[PDB]
Amino acid sequence: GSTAQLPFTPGGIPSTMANATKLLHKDGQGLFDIPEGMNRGIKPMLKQLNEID
Amino acid sequence: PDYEKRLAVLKDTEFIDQNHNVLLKGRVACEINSGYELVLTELILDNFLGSFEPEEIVALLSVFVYEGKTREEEPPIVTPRLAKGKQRIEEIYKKMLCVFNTHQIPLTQDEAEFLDRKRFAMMNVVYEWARGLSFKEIMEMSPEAEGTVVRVITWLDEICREVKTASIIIGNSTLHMKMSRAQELIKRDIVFAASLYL
Amino acid sequence: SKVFIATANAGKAHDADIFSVSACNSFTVSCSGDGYLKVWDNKLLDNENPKDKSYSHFVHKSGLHHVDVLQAIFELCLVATTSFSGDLLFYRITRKKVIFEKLDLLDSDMKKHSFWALKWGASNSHRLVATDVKGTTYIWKFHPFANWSPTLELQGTVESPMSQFATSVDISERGLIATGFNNGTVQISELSTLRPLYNFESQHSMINNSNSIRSVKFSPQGSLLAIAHDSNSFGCITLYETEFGERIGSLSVPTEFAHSSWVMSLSFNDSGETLCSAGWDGKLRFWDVKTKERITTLNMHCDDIEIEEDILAVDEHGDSLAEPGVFDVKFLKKGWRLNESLCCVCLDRSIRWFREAG
Amino acid sequence: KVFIATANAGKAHDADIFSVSACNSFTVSCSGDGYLKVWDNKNPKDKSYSHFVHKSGLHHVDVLQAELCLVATTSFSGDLLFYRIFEKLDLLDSDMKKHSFWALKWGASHRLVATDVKGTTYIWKFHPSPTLELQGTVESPMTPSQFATSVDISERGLIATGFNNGTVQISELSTLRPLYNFESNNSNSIRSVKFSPQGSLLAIAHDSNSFGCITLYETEFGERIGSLSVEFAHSSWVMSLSFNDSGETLCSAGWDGKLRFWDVKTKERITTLNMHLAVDEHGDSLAEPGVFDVKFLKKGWESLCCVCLDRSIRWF
Amino acid sequence: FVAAHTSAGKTVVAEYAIAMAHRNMTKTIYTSPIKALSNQKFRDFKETFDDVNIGLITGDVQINPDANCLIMTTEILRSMLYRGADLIRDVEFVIFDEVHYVNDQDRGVVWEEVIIMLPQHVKFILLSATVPNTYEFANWIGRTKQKNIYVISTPKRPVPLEINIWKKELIPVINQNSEFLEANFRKHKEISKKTWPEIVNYLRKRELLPMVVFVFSKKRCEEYADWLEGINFCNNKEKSQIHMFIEKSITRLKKEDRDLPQILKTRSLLERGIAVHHGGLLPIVKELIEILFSKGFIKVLFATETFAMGLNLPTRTVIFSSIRKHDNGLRELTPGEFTQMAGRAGRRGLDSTGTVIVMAYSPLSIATFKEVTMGVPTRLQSQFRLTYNMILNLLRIEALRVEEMIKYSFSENAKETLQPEH
Amino acid sequence: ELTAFITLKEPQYRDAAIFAFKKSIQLQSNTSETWIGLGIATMDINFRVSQHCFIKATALEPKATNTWFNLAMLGLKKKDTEFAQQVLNKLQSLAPQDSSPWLGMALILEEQGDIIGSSKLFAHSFILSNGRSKAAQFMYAKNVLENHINNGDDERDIETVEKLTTASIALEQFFKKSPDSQFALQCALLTLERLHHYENANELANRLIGILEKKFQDERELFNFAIIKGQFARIHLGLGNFELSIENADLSQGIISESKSMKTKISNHICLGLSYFFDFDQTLNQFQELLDSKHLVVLIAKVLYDVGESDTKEIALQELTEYIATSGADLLVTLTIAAMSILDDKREDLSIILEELKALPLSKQIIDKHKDAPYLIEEITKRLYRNDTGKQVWQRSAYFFPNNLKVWERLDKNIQRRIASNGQNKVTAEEMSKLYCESKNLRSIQRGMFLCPWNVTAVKALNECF
Amino acid sequence: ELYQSLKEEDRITKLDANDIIKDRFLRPSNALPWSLLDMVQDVDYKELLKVPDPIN
RNA sequence: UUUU
Repeated sequence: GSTAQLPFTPGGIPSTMANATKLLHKDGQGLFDIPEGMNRGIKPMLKQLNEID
Repeated sequence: PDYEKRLAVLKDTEFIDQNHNVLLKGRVACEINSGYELVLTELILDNFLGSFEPEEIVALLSVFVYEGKTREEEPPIVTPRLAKGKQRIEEIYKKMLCVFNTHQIPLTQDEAEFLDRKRFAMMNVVYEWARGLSFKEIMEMSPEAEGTVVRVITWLDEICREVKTASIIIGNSTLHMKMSRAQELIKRDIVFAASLYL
Repeated sequence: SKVFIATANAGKAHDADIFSVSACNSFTVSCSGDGYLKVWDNKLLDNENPKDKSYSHFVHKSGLHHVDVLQAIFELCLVATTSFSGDLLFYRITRKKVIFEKLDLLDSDMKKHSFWALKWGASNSHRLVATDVKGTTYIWKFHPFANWSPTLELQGTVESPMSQFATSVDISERGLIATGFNNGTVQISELSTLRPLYNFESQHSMINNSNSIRSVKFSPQGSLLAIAHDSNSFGCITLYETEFGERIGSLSVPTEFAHSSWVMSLSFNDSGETLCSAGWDGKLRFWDVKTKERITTLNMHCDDIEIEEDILAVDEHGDSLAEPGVFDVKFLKKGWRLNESLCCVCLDRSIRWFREAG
Repeated sequence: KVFIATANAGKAHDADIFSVSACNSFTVSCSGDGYLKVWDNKNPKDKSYSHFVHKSGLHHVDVLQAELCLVATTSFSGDLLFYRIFEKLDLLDSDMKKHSFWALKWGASHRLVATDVKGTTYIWKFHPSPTLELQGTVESPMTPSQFATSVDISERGLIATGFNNGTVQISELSTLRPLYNFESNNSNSIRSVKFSPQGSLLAIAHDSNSFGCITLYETEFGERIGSLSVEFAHSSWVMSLSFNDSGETLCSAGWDGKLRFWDVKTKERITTLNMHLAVDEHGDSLAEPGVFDVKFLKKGWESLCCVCLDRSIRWF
Repeated sequence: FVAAHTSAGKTVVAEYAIAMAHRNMTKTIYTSPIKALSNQKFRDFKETFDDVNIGLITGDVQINPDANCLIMTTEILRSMLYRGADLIRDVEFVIFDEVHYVNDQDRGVVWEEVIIMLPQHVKFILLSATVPNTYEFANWIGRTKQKNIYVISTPKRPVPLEINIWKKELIPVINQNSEFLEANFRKHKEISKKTWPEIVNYLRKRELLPMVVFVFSKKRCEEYADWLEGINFCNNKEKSQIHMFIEKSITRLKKEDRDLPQILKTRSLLERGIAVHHGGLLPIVKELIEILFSKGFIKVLFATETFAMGLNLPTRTVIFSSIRKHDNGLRELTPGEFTQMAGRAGRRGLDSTGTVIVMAYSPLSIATFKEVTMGVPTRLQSQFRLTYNMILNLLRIEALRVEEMIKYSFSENAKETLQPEH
Repeated sequence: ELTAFITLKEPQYRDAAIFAFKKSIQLQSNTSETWIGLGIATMDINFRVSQHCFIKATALEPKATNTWFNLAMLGLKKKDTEFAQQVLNKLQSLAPQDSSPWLGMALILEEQGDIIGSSKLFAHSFILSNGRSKAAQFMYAKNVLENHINNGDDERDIETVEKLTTASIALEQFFKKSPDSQFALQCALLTLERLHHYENANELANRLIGILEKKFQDERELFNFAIIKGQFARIHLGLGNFELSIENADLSQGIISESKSMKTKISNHICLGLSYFFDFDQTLNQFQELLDSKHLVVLIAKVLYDVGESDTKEIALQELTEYIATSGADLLVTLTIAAMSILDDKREDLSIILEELKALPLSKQIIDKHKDAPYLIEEITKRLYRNDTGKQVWQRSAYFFPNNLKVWERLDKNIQRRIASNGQNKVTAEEMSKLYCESKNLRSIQRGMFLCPWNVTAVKALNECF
Repeated sequence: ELYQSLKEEDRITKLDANDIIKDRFLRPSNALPWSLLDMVQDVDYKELLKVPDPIN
């Protein structure tokens, strides 16, 4: 095997879309602007209605 | 509580960040399955070993596989770069030990007594084995028995494999070539002779 | 394909350099520059000296450098060899001593050519291929019966693509012929038609003329071709794909090169998954064909000889033979000598046998 | 400390004089013409004698005295010949005579050390009916091997070998085991290695890219203690080194025709003697090619001897 | 889960599991924590089975990778599990051997992490020596993996043992029914370079050979072996056979390797029926000695603890030169270690009883003797430990929380008050 | 539709892709690949919507590393270097075995101005790719070519030749997938002309010339055509087709005769002169008279001397002496003058040449690895004096440089055979076979003939053995 | 011509200026060295991406 | 001063 592979799930040991993006900073006009784990977006130098769950 | 203290230690030395995500150093340390991942990662992470030879690297890496329990006095180092590597490893371990004792993590017998035992006493033997000397001279100069020397070299093979993988992760081609060359250099003769059961 | 154990050995086997070796189910045959042909019985016992089960025959005063053996089921066993003067000589082996019968199979007009390389093609009629110093390849069909009455029938010739020295030749089980030349060019032609198919050149550069093909081998499946060639004091191996004629890759190790000095011979195992190469630097290396990565390495010393009186540490001039170069290497099928086997010949006039663990 | 010219003899040899040596009675010098000349120590041309050894020339020579007087020399054919001062001896075996030898040194049981062209060092033991018996051998540290250019042996039992790639290996004489290993178009060939007569000090005549460097190491620890400079000691290659009886001053001969004397304790220069640093623009010495070898002579024979490119031998 | 004395027949269960998995056309994995038993197990299984393939996987070598039964160590299996090896797809049984084996300074005894990380379709066959702590670990495995575990424990021994004490006398102190005798102990209480010749002469006269002497010192083994000069145990035919075997075995080595001092000394002792086994030997020498002992050409052997865990040690007698062993200082032998070492003193079908002798050079106290010989067996302990590598790997595999894996480890007196979001 | 739009680069496919992606998202919004595709589709129109789509795709499927690379490349598209660097650092911490993060880091470093780190990262990306990326191969070949054009290298350097060979192999594999690429074809021609692979260069140059001819009315097109024609004339000159080389050189010179142009002019002059020399001496003389660097002068002097005229020889001597008096003293010019004087047999200058050759500085002796100065010194000494005092320079050379082969080639042949063996020196099969055959033994002659059966001397020696 | 001659104990074989100078110092070549080559030679972000795979 |  390799470290690029994931292990098979062990045995015995223990609104998904809505719960996935609950902590994403939604900017004005209703759109995500900051990736998770970061603190900024890109600074250059209909899509909102798509909330169909 | 031990898990929390180890998380604090891993975050302190920049292995993982405040969100408990694995950084580059932690990613490299994931490969090292031996007992000293942090010190080995700190050793091979920068360009310290960029002027060493494959024989010198494989000789220096023997500190991590030799228990260091011996009575005979250490002879002088056979190469100045080996002395430099000894000093670097000692200072890295002192810094790491201070960081460990800051967070009051209990230490095993081997981890606490690392710098007290003569753990650099097989660098000359491994060096001369990698140069091409036969087992007779090696035994005439070694401070241990045949089994200990065979065990040390056998474990050094796997250490070389792990360092090859870590170097592939880091992005150091020269280290990868040196480790492959050393692996081919030390794997020969009676030390790696095939078993009588095969 | 990862552990090899020495089995039997023989030192000072010949009076000069042992240039080639070949094997069949019954025995192993070797040639040398002293002009003798030696037969080593494959079916040995425990703790039996191989020099006790050996049979020699004098062939030519000039010396021999190529040999091949054909065994097929009436049981016929043929040996063909080439001498330094340029003759092609055929012998029939019969058994419990061993009898050598010289066969006159070539006509008068075919005895004026100087041959270098040769190879047997077994039926799956048997065929023989050979190369000329002028750069030509000859194709023969062997008919044993008309009652024993052997004849060699000429099928055709293949001319050189460019003329250069033809140094190596091989024939596959699917009906292909590969010829190597001294400038690094390899030609592949069809057996049933004698028409060339592919022509690829394997040179790293053409600044200097130190490129030369030393060995060409076909995979046991026949879908792959391996080439050993020089690169101005280095040894290189390149893999090609024979169905469409395209470069696959190269075998290399830190020492872009496969060996440190020169690659003399190549060999595939029974399944075609492992390749072995022999080097002038005194090493045998084993490679994985799919991953193109080195697996193992064997080292040759003059001190490997079991009998201490047959150890040749130095030659007649005083030069050291502590790590001698390997001339030729051969894989042996399972059951010839449980698992596969291996044989090689070196500069210290020794012949050595190995066994695969498992 | 000053030195005054004492005697001179021009056109001593027909070809280049490559090495010089002396004892309490005689001074010997070899050349490329195949002659070795013995000069009386008590003009010196009227007290000189010549003998023919080999037609290929000679490049090394040494003298052993202990009433015994023996001379060993090496030829450009790889030969190694002995003479009892002139009576040619036969001490080498038939199979050992097939080797090729480059450098030698008499280690005053007596010892003889020699190097080969393949990087191998041979150690013998002389037994006066004279015989030799091989004590052992030392192989090349590196693979592939290199040319073994220099060799020396100390009174305390140490052997130093220098190679053409810049590597110096220190090995013992009791057990023949290695002790140290230093690795100091460019050239880095080790031209000369010397042991201080008293103490623990090794001087190595290093090579730069057309420059001469001298570096000092100390034994029993293998630590570099510095280098002599005026970090180049000469404007051209440094050919040979020499200590005196006390061991406090070290004389160096260079390819620039100058003899610079140094102080061991202070690592500072003392005086310069010109046989006949300035660099024009590339690294070329402004001076002319000079000295091949130098040798101190102790009191009662202090003096020194010098062989130059001008085919003359000079005493001071 | 099987817990029984060694040589009671625990390998029959493993062989039946291998054959049963072969019938279903699935695979089996055999693991051990000692790297010197993989080769012995490989040879033994390849000799035992026909039409079933056997393979061996180690750090570098691979033998028959596409086999039916693969042999490795537990660290190799753990690395495979963490790296998602495709080999585990077809594995039906995993066999854990030498579960009771405990050693603090050995980072290769990791079998609880292996149990935690195994998939749902894999069943277990755990084998160990007799321990008083079986049900807790079996219950933890059953609860954690949600598999039905059955506990088989057997104290019966195929060959009974006797315990004796050696001045030119052999006084039996414990009979075959484990009944301590005090009259003979008191009689013993009433009553060097010449000890071992005398012991060997007495045993040869009584015909209780071969023997194994357990010495807890590498140098003392060789000193005692050298103190046996003048004694011989072989005739010309056996000496020739041993010479031929060694000559054929060391063929794989160079000439300078065959001339090593240990090989010369080992051959010199071996051609007389004597041998030494400890951890300071070259591996090939140890293999040669073990094979020659198995074939039956060796009558006297001096061995350390490295021989107690070995596979084939058929001996009529076992001798204890001492009861204390250095581990952090000199320490008396635990009852478990003594039981494990002394249980090898019987041969099934060739012996009627097992002889075990304790050497008294001044008498020995009764309290320590009874504690060492007749004592409560050592409990089964948990060797699970937290390492930076495991934490980093589990943080890299963002699908399994480290706290959850921590809370599912074994712990004596764990809190049964966990209500997850209840 | 997205694949078609990427390959053909036409607006009408982007709108169809957007339509299909929006309809699929309406039917089911739980899938991540749809958001990835929608982000890629609008990556050029509105970067905010693309960033939103990439972030949502990361949220839905967080074990996918292609979203992070897409977001980093989008950041690089709008010239935000630090954002891309942070994303690439995270990606490297997440998927080290991938080759895309290394390529992105190398691009950022190359833009910043670093050279060594950029080369190291490009090499790592190429090695990790294992033939699966065209961009990695192209970037690696371009980097290798950019580092070895005016770096002052010699053919004897093994590493440079191996780098060029690897670049050529990478470019062949690249051409198997994307032919008709002008920049890659130019780089391939530059590498092949330097590896002396003239037939492959001929084929690739024919393809490139056809492409440029089809593509053409402007000015830069004519200049690029002239440069390509100059290189193509060089390829014919190296291939042995002198007439075609002359024709191409004339055509290229015609269009750039009234103007980077200096290099083409020099190349055209060299090619025309060398083509005419191989035999109209008048045109060659005129073209070489039409023409520092120490190499053009040596080549011109060689050609003019080989012409065979007194005026040509005088011109060559005058030019060499002018270079010596202007730019100082060097080894090659002095050796050429010495060879010309020795061949012409001029006694007056021979003594001065011998003195100058014997008065060489040590630096020139270190540079001379072939030992030409001792050879010429011995030749002049033997011719002038008819004595045997010329071996002394060989003895001194063997003293100073004892590991060389040419010094021992004269003194002792056993030394030369032993020095060249076992890898102590790098030696080819022809030289080793010659060394073996010079032992006069039958075994050695057989071994040398085995190593090189096309060697005349080995066959002759074996025949003479009997 | 020599192999035809070959067609018809370690024995010892019986086998024993201006051209060299002309060939080594004054012979021009049509293959340009690297020095002359140095004197005369003159040296989309959406295509780096991966399009996702189809779904069945 | 066993074991790795």
